[PDB]
Amino acid sequence: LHRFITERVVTVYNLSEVVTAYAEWYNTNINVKRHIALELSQELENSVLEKYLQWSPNKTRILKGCRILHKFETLQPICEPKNKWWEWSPNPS
Amino acid sequence: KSEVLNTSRLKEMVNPGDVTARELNQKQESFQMTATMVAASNYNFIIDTTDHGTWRRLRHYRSKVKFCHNPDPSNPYEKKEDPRFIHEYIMDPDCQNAFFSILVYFWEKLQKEYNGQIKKVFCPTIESETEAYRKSQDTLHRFITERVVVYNLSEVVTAYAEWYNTNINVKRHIALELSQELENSVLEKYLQWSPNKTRILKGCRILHKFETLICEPKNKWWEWSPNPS
Ligand SMILES: Nc1ncnc2c1ncn2[C@@H]1O[C@H](COP(=O)(O)OP(=O)(O)NP(=O)(O)O)[C@@H](O)[C@H]1O
Repeated sequence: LHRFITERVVTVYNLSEVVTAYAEWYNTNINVKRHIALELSQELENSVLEKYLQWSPNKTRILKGCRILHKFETLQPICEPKNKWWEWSPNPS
Repeated sequence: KSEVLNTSRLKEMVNPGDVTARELNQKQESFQMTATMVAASNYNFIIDTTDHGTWRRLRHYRSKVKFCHNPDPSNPYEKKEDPRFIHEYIMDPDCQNAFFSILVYFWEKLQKEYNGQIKKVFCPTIESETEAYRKSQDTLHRFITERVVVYNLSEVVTAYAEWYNTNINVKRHIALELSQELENSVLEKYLQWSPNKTRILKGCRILHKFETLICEPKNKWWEWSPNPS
């Protein structure tokens, strides 16, 4: 999740397209797996998105600062003992 | 992760019903089942039902604490975790005896106060957070409030299916039940009865991207508090 965050993102873009984008990114970058969008919302609130956190008129806590990407668009904004280590060394060891 | 309950294997369990299960090849005596049930998780419980039969034998609550070894102050919902409640404090006989005493005392209190009826006892935090969860987990209302403010009915069910998969998760639905719940939902001011013998709605908008329109004890809460408690 954080790899996708600080790999593809640097309007509010809603959130369904966001979850689908993360799903396809994970399928391509990592493995083909289905993600339940509610979970992705919870970890998105848990991830670094509070600065982008916003609200929608349809009663939807929404995001901001969104950078869309679907192709090659790129960025588009200690020590050692003498001879006895088993001697346990001093208290710091 | 979060899983759905599918409303099977639940009402039967919630109700104390005797059952001649087990002994598939043979036959195990019908045994009466009577056990208090508790379900907790770090994730969400997906529910898929609307019948009064369901949503009536259920109770919901949400915790408001968290224990950690770095107890940052200024947050009342955070305390220094004790890495000792688990590795010990369980095998000690005396603590178990004390807990058993607490349980028997509470059962005696319940029996002498509410005559054994757990439904009659009143908790405002409960039966309010529960109906708050009821306001959720009912995705049809969310779809209606998100996408619609005659288009027939196949379009409606397909729109609900695509919305659900996108908003929640790719899941399969049946058009008939969705329609009947639509006449069971807040659509009757729009829903009508066409002369072509096809129940349809009216004033239907299909949005695509953005189309606009109590008390505290002295020091002993186990004193049962006053009668309202
Ligand atoms: N009232 C309390 N005072 C102090 N420590 C507590 C208290 N209640 C719980 N703890 C500690 O906080 C932790 C409770 O977390 P807990 O819910 O058991 O974790 P979990 O996610 O369920 N799985 P696990 O971390 O293995 O226990 C344990 O380490 C307890 O010892």
